[PDB]
Amino acid sequence: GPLGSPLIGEIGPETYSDYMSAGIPLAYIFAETAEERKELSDKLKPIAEAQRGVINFGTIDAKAFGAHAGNLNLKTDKFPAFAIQEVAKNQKFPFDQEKEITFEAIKAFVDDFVAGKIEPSIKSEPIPEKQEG
Repeated sequence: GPLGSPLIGEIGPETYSDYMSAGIPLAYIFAETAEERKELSDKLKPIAEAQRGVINFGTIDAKAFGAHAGNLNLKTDKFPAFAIQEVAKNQKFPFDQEKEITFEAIKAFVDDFVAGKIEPSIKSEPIPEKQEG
């Protein structure tokens, strides 16, 4: 059957819902780059192999479905945008689009995320005047 999707693969209209139904955080690798896409995802292969049962690693086209990068946070204005969507916390722990996606960079990031060090970079969550109780 079509069950048991490649947890590290490409995110598309079929697969995104599965990663979202997995219950575990989804690492959205938006990439408008078709050339270095291979390299980008190639560093992503081992770093995600390390977390192949805990994070959904999906590479998504940032040119066709790139709008989604900032439906979660990013400005969609720059080079591949690595965005970690929480399927549990609904949070979005995304990486810079203007930094560098390497093996180490992403590894360190996802590591620092899953450990609990990465925090919501923005996300409008207002602090209103509350009362005593």
